Amino acid sequence: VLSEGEWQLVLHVWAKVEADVAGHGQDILIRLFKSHPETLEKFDRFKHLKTEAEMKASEDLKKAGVTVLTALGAILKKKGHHEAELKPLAQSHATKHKIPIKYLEFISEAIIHVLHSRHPGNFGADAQGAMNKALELFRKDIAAKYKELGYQG
Ligand code: HEM
Repeated sequence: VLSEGEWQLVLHVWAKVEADVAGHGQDILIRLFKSHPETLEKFDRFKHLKTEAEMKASEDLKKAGVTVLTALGAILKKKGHHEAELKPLAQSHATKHKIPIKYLEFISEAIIHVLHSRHPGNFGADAQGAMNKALELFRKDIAAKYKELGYQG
């Protein structure tokens, strides 16, 4: 369970993301797909993209980035009270997309990498620790829902 002070470090860096969610989403998805190319195979719409240049030019990838960060933003703003937000996400990601918890770990690593690069003003050691705690809480609660839904993850 996070402290309020931990949540405030999460939400202070998220406010900087929100200056340009589309730009942050492009950097995070590109870092994910470069670090773990197997994750790109889950995306029928743009799994054909071969290069970072193609990824940066993809309007569909930019929309995916906005969607992921907006949904995660809504979850973080609940400060752990995210049961309602996680239900539909768990069901789609378990049953339709088939996203293992390992891949949620990979995108968490991508988010931390991009925030550390972009936001040294709001992403010092304490803030990164708070964000890791919030993302570990998210993955713990998703993993519990995957199990309820019948997915090994
Ligand atoms: C912070 C983690 C994540 C959040 C908040 C998130 C949220 C979403 C949302 C809101 C959607 C659209 C509605 C839906 O289908 O449920 C979506 C779609 C999807 N997500 Fe995620 N997601 C996350 C992580 C992942 C990861 C790591 C992958 C794959 C490696 C993944 C694969 C997909 C796919 C394949 C779609 C459908 C995209 C399409 O049809 O073009 N998601 N996700």
